[PDB]
Amino acid sequence: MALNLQDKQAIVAEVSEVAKGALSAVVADSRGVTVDKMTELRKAGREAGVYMRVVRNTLLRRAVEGTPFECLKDAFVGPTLIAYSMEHPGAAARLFKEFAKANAKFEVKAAAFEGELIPASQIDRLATLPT
Amino acid sequence: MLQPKRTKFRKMHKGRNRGLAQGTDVSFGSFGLKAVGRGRLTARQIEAARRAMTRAVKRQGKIWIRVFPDKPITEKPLAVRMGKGKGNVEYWVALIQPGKVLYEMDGVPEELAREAFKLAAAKLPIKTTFVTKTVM
Amino acid sequence: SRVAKAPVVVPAGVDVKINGQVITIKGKNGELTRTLNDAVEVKHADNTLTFGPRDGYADGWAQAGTARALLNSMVIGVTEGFTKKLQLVGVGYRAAVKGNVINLSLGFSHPVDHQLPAGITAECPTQTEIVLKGADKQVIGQVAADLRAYRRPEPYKGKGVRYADEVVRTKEAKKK
Amino acid sequence: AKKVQAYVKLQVAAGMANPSPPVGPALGQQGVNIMEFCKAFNAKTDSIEKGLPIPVVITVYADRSFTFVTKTPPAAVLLKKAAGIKSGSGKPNKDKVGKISRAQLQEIAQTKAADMTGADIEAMTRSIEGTARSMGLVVED
Amino acid sequence: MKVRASVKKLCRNCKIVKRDGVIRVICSAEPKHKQRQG
Amino acid sequence: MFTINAEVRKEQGKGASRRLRAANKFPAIIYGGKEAPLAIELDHDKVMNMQAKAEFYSEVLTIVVDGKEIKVKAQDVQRHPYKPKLQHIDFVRA
RNA sequence: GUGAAGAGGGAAACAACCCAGACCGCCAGCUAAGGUCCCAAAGUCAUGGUUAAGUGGGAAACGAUGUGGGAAGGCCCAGACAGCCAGGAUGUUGGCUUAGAAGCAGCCAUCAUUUAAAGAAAGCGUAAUAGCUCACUGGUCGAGUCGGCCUGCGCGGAAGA
RNA sequence: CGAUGUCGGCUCAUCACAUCCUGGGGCUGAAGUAGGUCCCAAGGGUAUGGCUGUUCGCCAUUUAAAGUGGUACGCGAGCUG
Ligand SMILES: [Mg+2]
Ligand SMILES: [Mg+2]
Ligand SMILES: [Mg+2]
Ligand SMILES: [Mg+2]
Ligand SMILES: [Mg+2]
Ligand SMILES: [Mg+2]
Ligand SMILES: [Mg+2]
Ligand SMILES: [Zn+2]
Repeated sequence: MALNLQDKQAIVAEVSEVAKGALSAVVADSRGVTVDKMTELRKAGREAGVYMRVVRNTLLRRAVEGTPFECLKDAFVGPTLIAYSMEHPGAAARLFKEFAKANAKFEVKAAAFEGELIPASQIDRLATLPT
Repeated sequence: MLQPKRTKFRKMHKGRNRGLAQGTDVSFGSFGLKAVGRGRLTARQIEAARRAMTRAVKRQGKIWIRVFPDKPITEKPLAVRMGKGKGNVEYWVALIQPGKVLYEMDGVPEELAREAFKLAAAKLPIKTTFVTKTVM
Repeated sequence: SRVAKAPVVVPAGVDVKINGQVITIKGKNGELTRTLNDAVEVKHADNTLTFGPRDGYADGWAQAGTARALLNSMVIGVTEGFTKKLQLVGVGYRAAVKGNVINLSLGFSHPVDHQLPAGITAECPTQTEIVLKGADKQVIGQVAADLRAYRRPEPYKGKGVRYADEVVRTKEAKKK
Repeated sequence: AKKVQAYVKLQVAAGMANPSPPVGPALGQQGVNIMEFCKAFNAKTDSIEKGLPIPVVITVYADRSFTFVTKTPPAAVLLKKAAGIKSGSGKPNKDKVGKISRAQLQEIAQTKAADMTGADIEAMTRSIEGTARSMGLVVED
Repeated sequence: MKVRASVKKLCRNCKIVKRDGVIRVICSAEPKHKQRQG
Repeated sequence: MFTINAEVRKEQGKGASRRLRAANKFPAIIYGGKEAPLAIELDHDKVMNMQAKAEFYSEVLTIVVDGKEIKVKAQDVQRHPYKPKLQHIDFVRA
């Protein structure tokens, strides 16, 4: 990232991740612990894939032509840097539960957890996981 | 009708329109309409622009008319020869020099003032501009 | 200036001949020649084309963008070509192409025979719509425009000739 | 992008029309566009009915433009139109309500099913009767 | 086409073009804002 | 805190003032009651952009003249009748 | 002041405007206004810029991404403006005089959350229905870009025998 | 003012376009027919009678249309009076 030709490398390509999006995982854990950073991504590759990444781009002007194909489920998630992750492989699978288990394994914070997708609604913590 | 009452003399010389304006600043209001041109400006025209002024807000704010005609203008009637007296007065104008603050107003947002001043400048006959109050 | 500052790649070996300022391109499906406006110099960087305004012409920055777009369209056409499709909506409209002559029955009094500029192929899979394919974008667009011009879409029932992807706004009889 | 996530309930109490007074800058904080109530609240919805509430799926998107769907009035108030009472809960032993017809109840539940979802609309129907009993509005056969 | 001496963007979709030394307004939304001269 | 450099005037009169004002510079004056009044000229656009700040008449200004720093306060200003330009400002040593 | 009572050169021609007051002669020279490509004597002079309109070589209010220049702005590598996006959360059948308006006639004017975009006007037409989009944030190809102020020269406004 | 003959008619005209018809287009509160309005266009064409001195106006009947103006309110060394 040196110029706008590298601004380029961030203006559609995750369209491939958002075209069939069926989950929203968010967390405000700015703690960059090495052990957890090969935990979460490795689990992504272990269950779903390498489709999600480490781009913690969260300022108020990032994610509308962010996920532009579906998922209002993130559309209001934008305070201090909050990671984003979707899920293709099998609609509404169980990424969120192991994310919450890592939060139980001491991720620092997760700003405004709301059980993002499949209430089509507010706070409720995604009680049912329809894998 | 924006006309003087009890004028000392019925008719007045044509005079000259020269020099720069006096009341160049905005005093009563916050936004004023300052004339950058020159020339007489008729009480009928001030009435039209004032109607447009209060119509743009439709009720709002405080306005001030800083210009009063107090200058009779005579017109020789149709089909009458020159001479044989000076014609009767027909309307009253205000002599406007460049820099005079014609309209002034406060109590409305500045952009809304921009629009109202444009609407009345459409009726006015001389070039104008929008000016704001300054600390001086 | 961004369009001008965007060299266009060249596919598998389409023939490219720059004889001064008259660029000739020879694709696997067609051949196209075009003399460039004097303000632009275009060079072959062994896999692409680069564009530069000549000093002394104030319009070079604008002209070179047009030149780049034009040569890109040319290379795309001589790579695979363009295709325009028209629908003749409205009861009583028919179309059919023999050779390079397309007979239209839009119902005036007499059928209208249109001659193609001989580089553009036509086809009618269904009788109600026409597909015309070409090796040069300006000419295929011109011929499509001429086909439309006979009966441009009336905005009252959609009747007439229209492009497939163009959507017509209707209107009301407003009383009855 | 924005399909549906962040769902609460707005669309405050229901008589006659033209926005302005009651519920303003509360919305006014953030951006739903301005006169957005005379093409589903002065030129689309009511004359199905004119006074009492319904739920309406209301929203604009990030370019501040509206679009709506419908729902069915909650049983807390729809039976006020149905049976026509001004009583309420709070004193069941002192102030209680009379009976309501089951055919009328099934009509209400048919509108309910048309304006909601649920695998067995019949299994969901009896919850309207249960709500009527909970608020003290007697519904019988 | 309103052939008027003061052309202005009548709505959001109006666009100002200087075609052959004259100023025109073309709107893709409604064919009633079309203006000329100005 | 506003600091303006300025060069002493050499010519006075209507002609000299208009010649200055035709070159994006306007004259001004420094006086302090018990001190010799000082004629000055100072660049137009810099101080015109300084004008927009309401603090211009509020805080104490620093006038730099031939290497000399003085602290003053803006007394009064006379402006062009119709264009937003300044002919002349009055400065009090303070 | 000029003509009247003043000739001469200039403004095509043109008592009054500009320069200049004819005693006479001269195939001598220097200048005034005004000019120096050709008619027609003298610069197709030199230097730096402006205009694309034959402006120059008629004319206003008003209008505009024409173009040149100056000053200060916002916005941006927690990446800007435009492209494709998908665009559409809800106790409203809001106190309307509870005949019809029911996201765009007149109304009275403004309680919120979940909480990156989510302020009771902007338009198409339907007694009144449905449906799509703009003041809006942004995932690749993008960086210099967004709108104002001062101005110089230009464009339309501009139809007569 | 040691003259510059005039209102209307007749005959003969001619020019401008701010177009009445015919011609080419937008836009529509343009279904079609018929319109409304605006832009381009001066090639050609652009009534007959009754009344009145009348130009004009009114009326009757036509016509695709019965244009508006300039030309010493064209035209008396061409006519009438
Ligand atoms: Mg043309
Ligand atoms: Mg004398
Ligand atoms: Mg003389
Ligand atoms: Mg633009
Ligand atoms: Mg002009
Ligand atoms: Mg014409
Ligand atoms: Mg005669
Ligand atoms: Zn428009």
